[PDB]
Amino acid sequence: IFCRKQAGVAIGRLCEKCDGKCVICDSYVRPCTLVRICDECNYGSYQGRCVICGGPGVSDAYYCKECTIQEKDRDGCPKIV
Amino acid sequence: LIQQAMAKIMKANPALYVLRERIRKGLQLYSSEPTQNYGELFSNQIIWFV
Amino acid sequence: YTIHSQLEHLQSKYIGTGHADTTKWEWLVNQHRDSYCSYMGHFDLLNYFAIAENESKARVRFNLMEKMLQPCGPPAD
Amino acid sequence: TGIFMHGKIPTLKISLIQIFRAHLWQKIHESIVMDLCQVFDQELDALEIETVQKET
Amino acid sequence: LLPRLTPILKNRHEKVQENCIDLVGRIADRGAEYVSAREWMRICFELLELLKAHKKAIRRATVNTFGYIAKAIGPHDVLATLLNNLKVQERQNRVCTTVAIAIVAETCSPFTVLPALMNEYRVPELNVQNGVLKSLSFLFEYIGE
Amino acid sequence: TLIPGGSESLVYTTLSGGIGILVPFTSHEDHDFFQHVEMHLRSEHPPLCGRDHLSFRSYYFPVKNVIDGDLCEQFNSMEPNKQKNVSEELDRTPPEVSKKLEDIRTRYAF
Amino acid sequence: SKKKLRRMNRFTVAELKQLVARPDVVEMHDVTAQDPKLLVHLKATRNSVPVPRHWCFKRKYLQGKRGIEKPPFELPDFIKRTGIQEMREALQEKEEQKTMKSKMREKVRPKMGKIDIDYQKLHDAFFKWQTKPKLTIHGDLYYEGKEFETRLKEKKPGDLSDELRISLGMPVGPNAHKVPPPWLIAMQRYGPPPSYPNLKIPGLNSPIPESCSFGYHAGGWGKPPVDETGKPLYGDVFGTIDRTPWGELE
Ligand SMILES: [Zn+2]
Ligand SMILES: [Zn+2]
Ligand SMILES: [Zn+2]
Repeated sequence: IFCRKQAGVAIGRLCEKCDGKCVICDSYVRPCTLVRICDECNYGSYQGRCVICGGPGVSDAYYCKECTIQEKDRDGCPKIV
Repeated sequence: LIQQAMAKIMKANPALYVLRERIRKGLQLYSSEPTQNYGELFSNQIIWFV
Repeated sequence: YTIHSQLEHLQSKYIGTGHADTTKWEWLVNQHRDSYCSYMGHFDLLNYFAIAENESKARVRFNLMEKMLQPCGPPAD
Repeated sequence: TGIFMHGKIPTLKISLIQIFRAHLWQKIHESIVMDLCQVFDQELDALEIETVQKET
Repeated sequence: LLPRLTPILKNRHEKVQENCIDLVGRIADRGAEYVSAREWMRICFELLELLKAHKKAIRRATVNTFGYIAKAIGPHDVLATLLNNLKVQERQNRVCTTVAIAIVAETCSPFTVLPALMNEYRVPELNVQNGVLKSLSFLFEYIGE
Repeated sequence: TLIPGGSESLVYTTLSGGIGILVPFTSHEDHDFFQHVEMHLRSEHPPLCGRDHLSFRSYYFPVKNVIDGDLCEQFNSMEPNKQKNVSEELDRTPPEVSKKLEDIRTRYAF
Repeated sequence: SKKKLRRMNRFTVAELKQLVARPDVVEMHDVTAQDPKLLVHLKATRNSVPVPRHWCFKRKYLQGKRGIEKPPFELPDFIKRTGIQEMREALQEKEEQKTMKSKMREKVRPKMGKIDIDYQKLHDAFFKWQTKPKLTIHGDLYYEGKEFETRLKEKKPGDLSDELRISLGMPVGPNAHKVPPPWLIAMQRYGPPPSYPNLKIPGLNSPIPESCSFGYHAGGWGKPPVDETGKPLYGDVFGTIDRTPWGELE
């Protein structure tokens, strides 16, 4: 399930369990570009969380270079709410 | 050098292993052996700490 | 199928997409509108038409945006 | 093999034969000597060894 | 120095491991000939089980040094030791050896490794046929053009 | 062919006042050179207006066997830091690059 | 009901084929389109590419490739002659013979550098003898059972095979020209077949194939069939720029 309400300028973050993988491609490598999320899945208790685990925002969700070659990173906040 | 080499080749080498295993299977011998300590340690059994 | 909630949200997201039942009329009319939006956007096909007919850029884009409303005939039934 | 018998104890000879089947005596010789060559192959540096020669 | 460093690579801690593998990577890059092929081979066999650390910085560093060792020594022995790892199970060290194969092929040109990969695509096991396919994935991404 | 003894060429003349030429390559050394020049240039000096260069030149059908002389010729107007970075990837000196850039127009056009 | 009314709303395959402007396309998949006039205009457009075979089938895509014995894979030439393949075959046979014991031993007292990788042999394979394989152009989807398919619509007469020549009594190879087959004999005798009257037989209604021989024994061309006035049976049984590419790199 996806948020997909369109993108913004607020970076996303990763818990430490979820540390390292891309958001969709589920890679572990060659991350190129930073993730951005929507205000609605940006506010409040959802500030600085794990887009996947829900855990605390510590490490930065990133985008596997394949995902940027196919521009699957131009859709917005992909938060599994 | 060879002291090391001997004391470890006697233990490690796979050829010697195939030997020892055919010996055992000819005898049909088996080991039933599987695999704080200080409750066992201060015993009348001497055990040294190095 | 929550994928589908998102996917007919995608149909609601991108005017011009399709699904397995889509009709020749919706298909070709959507491609026709897109053709118009790009004749307007690209500063040079506008000169091509402006010059092909003897009209002028205001005339050209006014026609185009009028046509944008029922470009490919009246609807299907 | 390199086993000497001093007679004929046929049961014992059968066991000992079935134990060293498939040229296992020479195979043991080869594995041991290979391992020794490898140890030298590694510690050439400390050993002042330019070359190690395994006579085929 | 380096003989003293090798017993530190077993220190199972992210910061000391990071800096140690950095220093050994410098040395193996520049010193290369000073160390012996056999040393590099043993160190290959030890890297093969850093690919299970719980921290991802370690694993990326490990893959990089497989690359450097392929540059110093030739590629063929390190590639042989990587396929045999593909035979393992548990996925996250299979996937990181498949990255490493891609990296070796990128540095030392891909014709050296493509025949061995392709030929290994014939061993009838699943995890390994999928290892071959995923490695070609990364390779064309690394190779790009 | 334009200038006397210059090798052959394709002149194309657009509908917006543009005029240009497509010019063959004689050596995989030239070819691979500019190939890498721009393959780095896209990555570290993208267009101003948001676009991607690969995708703009493959708008309708993908690119095939054409290098973007007008992206390559931008190395000049680049910045010393990046001029370095890229010409060092090429491990030639910014002199080597820029002269190999200019001369290829020299032997074909003006 | 609604389904019954629109099913009756549907038409005959002859209805379609007569209506349509291009009748080659019509199939019952189209006759079952909820818009068959569209469906058929589309399928008759230029350059478009039809659905795969196998949406009807009950078997999945290549489960039909399953049952028959299948060979594994045959390398490219320029890699067989680059001596990394043979390297790999040799290492394979070695380690399949060695006993569990020896694999553990090679991991331990390793055979370090058994075979150094060979350069310029590789780099010349991949950069000097690499060559275009056989590719299939736009449209020709691969389906299962393709190998079976009979192959037809070569109404041409000259089409001969080598097993055909052997099991018909004629020659195979460079002599497939200078060999008039045993059917060109009665072509010369009473004519070529009257549905291939647009076929000329070589040595019987066509001229001598390259360096043919006139004569009446086994191995010749015999009497090129002609009238009593001299005109052959048909045809002639005896027999009486700057393509340089513009942009190129040598
Ligand atoms: Zn991804
Ligand atoms: Zn959101
Ligand atoms: Zn998480």
